[PDB]
Amino acid sequence: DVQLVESGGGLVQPGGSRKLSCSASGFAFSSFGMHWVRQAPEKGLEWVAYISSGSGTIYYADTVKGRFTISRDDPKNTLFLQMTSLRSEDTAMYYCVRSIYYYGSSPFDFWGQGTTLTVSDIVMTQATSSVPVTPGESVSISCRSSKSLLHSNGNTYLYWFLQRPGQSPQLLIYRMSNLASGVPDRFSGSGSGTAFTLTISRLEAEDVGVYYCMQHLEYPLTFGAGTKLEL
Amino acid sequence: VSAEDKAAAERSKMIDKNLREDGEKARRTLRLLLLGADNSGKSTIVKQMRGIFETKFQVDKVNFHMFDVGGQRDERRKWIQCFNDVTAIIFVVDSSDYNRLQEALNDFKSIWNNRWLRTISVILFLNKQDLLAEKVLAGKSKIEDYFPEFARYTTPEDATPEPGEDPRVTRAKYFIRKEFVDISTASGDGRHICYPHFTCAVDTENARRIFNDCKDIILQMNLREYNLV
Amino acid sequence: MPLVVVLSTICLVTVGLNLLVLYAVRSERKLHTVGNLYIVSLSVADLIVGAVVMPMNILYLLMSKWSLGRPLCLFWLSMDYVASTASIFSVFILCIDRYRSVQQPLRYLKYRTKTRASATILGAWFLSFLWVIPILGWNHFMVRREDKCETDFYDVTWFKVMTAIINFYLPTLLMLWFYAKIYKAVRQHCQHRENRERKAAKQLGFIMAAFILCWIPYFIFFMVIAFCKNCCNEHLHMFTIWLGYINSTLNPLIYPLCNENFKKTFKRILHI
Amino acid sequence: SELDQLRQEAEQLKNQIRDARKACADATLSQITNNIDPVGRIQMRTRRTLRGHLAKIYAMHWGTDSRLLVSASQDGKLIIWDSYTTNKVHAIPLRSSWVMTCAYAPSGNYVACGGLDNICSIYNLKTREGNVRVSRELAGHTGYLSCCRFLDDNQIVTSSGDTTCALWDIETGQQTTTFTGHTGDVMSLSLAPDTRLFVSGACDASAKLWDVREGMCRQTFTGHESDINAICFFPNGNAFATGSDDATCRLFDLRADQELMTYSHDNIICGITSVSFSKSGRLLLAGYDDFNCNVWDALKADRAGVLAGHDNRVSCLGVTDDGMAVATGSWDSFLKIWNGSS
Amino acid sequence: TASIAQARKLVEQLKMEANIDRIKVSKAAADLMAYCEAHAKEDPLLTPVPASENPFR
Ligand SMILES: CC(C)CCC[C@@H](C)[C@H]1CC[C@H]2[C@@H]3CC=C4C[C@@H](O)CC[C@]4(C)[C@H]3CC[C@]12C
Ligand SMILES: CC(C)CCC[C@@H](C)[C@H]1CC[C@H]2[C@@H]3CC=C4C[C@@H](O)CC[C@]4(C)[C@H]3CC[C@]12C
Ligand SMILES: CC(C)CCC[C@@H](C)[C@H]1CC[C@H]2[C@@H]3CC=C4C[C@@H](O)CC[C@]4(C)[C@H]3CC[C@]12C
Ligand SMILES: CC(C)CCC[C@@H](C)[C@H]1CC[C@H]2[C@@H]3CC=C4C[C@@H](O)CC[C@]4(C)[C@H]3CC[C@]12C
Ligand SMILES: CC(C)CCC[C@@H](C)[C@H]1CC[C@H]2[C@@H]3CC=C4C[C@@H](O)CC[C@]4(C)[C@H]3CC[C@]12C
Ligand SMILES: NCCc1c[nH]cn1
Repeated sequence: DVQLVESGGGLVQPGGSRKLSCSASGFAFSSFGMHWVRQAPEKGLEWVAYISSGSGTIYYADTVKGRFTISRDDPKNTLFLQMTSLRSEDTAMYYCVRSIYYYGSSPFDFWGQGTTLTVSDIVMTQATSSVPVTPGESVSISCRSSKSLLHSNGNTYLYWFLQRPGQSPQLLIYRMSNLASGVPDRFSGSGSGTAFTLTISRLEAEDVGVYYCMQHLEYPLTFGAGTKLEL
Repeated sequence: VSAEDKAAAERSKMIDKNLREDGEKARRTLRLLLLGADNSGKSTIVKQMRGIFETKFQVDKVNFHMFDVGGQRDERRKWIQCFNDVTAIIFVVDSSDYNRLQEALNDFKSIWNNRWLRTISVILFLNKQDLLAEKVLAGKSKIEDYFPEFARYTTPEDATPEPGEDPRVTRAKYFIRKEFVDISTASGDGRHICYPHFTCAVDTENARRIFNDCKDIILQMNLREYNLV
Repeated sequence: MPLVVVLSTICLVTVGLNLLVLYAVRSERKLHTVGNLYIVSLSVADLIVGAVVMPMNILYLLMSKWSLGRPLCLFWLSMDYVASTASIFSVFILCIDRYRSVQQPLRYLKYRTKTRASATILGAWFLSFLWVIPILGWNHFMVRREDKCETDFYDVTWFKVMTAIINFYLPTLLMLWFYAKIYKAVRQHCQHRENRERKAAKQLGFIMAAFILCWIPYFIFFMVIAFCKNCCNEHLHMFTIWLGYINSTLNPLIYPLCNENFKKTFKRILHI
Repeated sequence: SELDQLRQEAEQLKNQIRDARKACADATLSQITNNIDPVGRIQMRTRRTLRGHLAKIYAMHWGTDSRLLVSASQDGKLIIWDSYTTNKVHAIPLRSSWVMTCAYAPSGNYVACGGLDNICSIYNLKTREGNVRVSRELAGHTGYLSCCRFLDDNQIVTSSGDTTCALWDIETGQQTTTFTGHTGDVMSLSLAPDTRLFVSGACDASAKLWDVREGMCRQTFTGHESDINAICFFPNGNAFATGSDDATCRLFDLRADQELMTYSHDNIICGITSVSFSKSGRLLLAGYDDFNCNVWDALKADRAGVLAGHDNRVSCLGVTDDGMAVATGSWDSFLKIWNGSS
Repeated sequence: TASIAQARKLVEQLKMEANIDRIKVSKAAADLMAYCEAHAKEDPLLTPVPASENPFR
């Protein structure tokens, strides 16, 4: 089965260095681009870095550019993140995310379990922080963007993720309308221009969690604040 | 182009890089088409040198890939288009069987005059010469019964028979060879050549004979593009 | 004045022929063979001669004094020496490729990869660019007038003899020996199948006589000028270098034009 | 005695069918469509050139989204192209390089191919591992695989050089139905739009209409003088066109059970490799050995235009489901996308 | 007895093909002409679309 295991996290001193590893099994690692995404405690998701398949293209977030180095070892199927000059702002859970890019592909489909590190631009808005819900009732979640996510090629590069309590994020909707593999049909993504809606018909107990909307129109990839569902 | 399109275009260029590497390996390998009848014994030559039966034998660090399209029937006018760019065709006949020689001559004529094989040289093998020598030595059956022109055929002075070979064996052996070569010289205009050989079921020099013949085919290809021929 | 008209046509023909050869390879996919990479490299060097070296040399004849200034005189010498040397080495590497593909046709197939051919082309041009160092750094390492644009090391005897052997004499001897071996195989190849050898003798003669006759007077004069230091004449010196420039014009008419695929490609594009 | 009597009865039945077809041949399609105006001159430009195949292209098939296509070449490579951007989506290395056909599943999740290896290989395009893998190898044909077409994700029809066509259950790997009756190598097949019937053309110069569910030959169409290489259903499913080595294309009608129109020219003396219809069926596009693709007026048998963009044989062609473009594959190792402009 | 067995099958097949209902060629020709006429406007190859609507600009 597809697996992504992160290691190397732990408590480090300010100004120190730490090396994070992501071992991949069960899929063609060299065929997938890889992202590092971190999540500060009691905060939303934040994209860190990206390395493409074949190591030809590398992107970093501005808050980490110059201090973090991302690399991969295709024969060993290992993804690395070398961090230097670590600050208290870097305390987060770091997730290893695979993403393959071709016509009709589903990027960000699999996330790792994550490793915890503790140190001693299009704006995506999710104004509704929490939503009280009841099972079997339809729920809608709204996301907004400062720029239009509709590209001239017809794609609207908006993604929806669900992070159940204690679990890694899972892809629900990719490019604002398509349903990710293994996701029940009750989830539906609707949007236009800068306004997007995630509709959850016949809500169940498993659907309870935090929902994030991410834009993939351009780098840096930015996440919404997140909308929490509670019973 | 969007961020995902640039990623998609990068994936495409990595595909092109692997396609170029595969095309470089195909240039180093020489492809051969092994044709012959059931009685030809073409399965013996490949085994000693070692749907579609594919064989890879290496001579002097040169890789040869030989193909045998087994099965089906004499209606091969369709799949013969696939082998439009093979380096050579290895056609194997049985010289001992005088009865089916005319079928082999008719079969060879179709291959030589095929629309899709106008530039492919033929490495002709006349297999089972040891059996033919015994058949001629016994004298029970005469070639002249099947081919009337054999009675008026005389061995050319340019012939160089091997030592220890009966003159009657040489006269019959060179008559069968001339029948195939007469077909080759009828047309072609020098685009393709025939390389007749005499082999036996226990011959261990078959791999080098193809190697020396394929060298002449490649050399002629290089000389034409240099305008030296 | 009438001489400039004749020389201007030669410059235009050189640029036109070499541009036509370069674009024909790009358009046609049947011309993407490994052996045509060397022909592309040969036409590039001749294009630089026609585009840069020839027009400056023509102006040098119109006005005897070098009117383009000191910094531009050194640039012209660098372009003249690098492009001409690259053209000579492009012919040499092309002769090696044809030699190895004839002596060992099956064995050389593995080593004919475009990757190795491109390294050979880069190696030939890398040595060609080494002419820039003596042209510019002669004063730093080791009779000059502003009117002329002669090289600083023109009077040196030992250096010119050493460079002439490497630039022309050594490659020419190997090319004579390589094409002699090729003619041995071509004659043997034709005799094995069946005076048809006149096809190779005519082609090998045209390839070698044009290369030698267009360059032998210059490299003979290359070392004679240093021997006596006064035997040289400017009128004769300009005659020798123009013969070297003619070889650049003749290269498209020898290697690409004699090829069948190039000839078919040339006829298609010209007739549109 | 009995054998001689039976073969005489076959001749009587053949005359009965020939008389029956002649009885209903009251008019000609040429006479019916004489009044309608011609399509004019059809001018198509090469919008895209797909490069990357390093050998002869033998087959191509559009996906149902009118954007993705799969092509097969005898460099042992199956390539899936994004025709809008010319991006390569996949490159599938084939175990046997002697491929003759390729098919794109209507769902888009699978592609199929096969050739002289007598095997139809099914490739899964949507795997959790991120790579294309072989999901099934359909063995059972005793000749080369000449054509294959998906009915759905679980069923595929293959035509072979062993004179038979087969319907396969992909999940079990067994051929549920075998279609016999051709006396020569079956070179092509076309599926009806409802996938209840399919026509096949063989080297006996005859085209047979087969019922998929029932599994027998319903009708036999003759009239060609040489091997049939290509066949294509009319968009409404009531007719089909064939292409043969005799430099002719013929339009046969299923319900009239006879030929309706012949598409040939005196200049054309080369064989035909591929045939297809435009979305409305008004245009019949045919690929030829003379390096060209001729666009015919299906109703009036007029050569509407020429696609001249290849330096070798046009081996295959196909028109998108939305009718927007036509792709041509060729022995020169290139694919080209054509459409007109206002 | 291989030929006699094959003869029975070929004769039996010709009986099925000879018992089908055939419409007139004029009726079949009209249906083909009608289908082409009805779908003529939605055929991009027959009537090229404006460049704005052409995915292959
Ligand atoms: C104008 C002159 C003086 C400057 C030199 C021009 C050079 C840099 C340009 C002009 C023509 C160009 C060549 C045109 C054709 C080819 C063949 C192709 O397969 C590789 C690139 C290559 C080899 C190009 C390399 C760069 C090139 C040689
Ligand atoms: C600068 C001077 C001193 C050295 C010049 C280097 C020349 C003479 C040497 C270096 C590389 C050598 C070539 C290397 C490989 C081959 C292939 C072989 O099958 C024939 C000889 C041949 C073609 C050599 C010819 C001579 C050669 C070109
Ligand atoms: C004075 C300047 C303009 C001269 C430029 C010379 C160099 C840079 C040019 C001229 C000829 C060119 C070569 C021509 C052919 C090939 C083969 C191709 O498959 C790789 C690139 C390569 C190897 C080119 C590399 C660059 C090249 C060597
Ligand atoms: C005549 C003398 C002075 C100059 C000759 C230049 C040519 C023939 C010589 C000089 C540099 C040599 C090259 C040096 C490096 C390489 C890379 C290697 O992987 C293959 C051999 C190859 C490609 C050599 C081929 C021959 C070469 C290009
Ligand atoms: C294509 C044909 C015309 C080529 C003919 C080549 C010869 C005849 C032409 C071409 C270049 C010409 C030379 C160009 C430059 C000079 C230097 C000048 O101070 C004396 C005349 C002289 C020496 C010319 C003599 C004739 C010449 C060598
Ligand atoms: N005009 C030729 C200059 C040169 C090149 N190489 C040596 N000298």
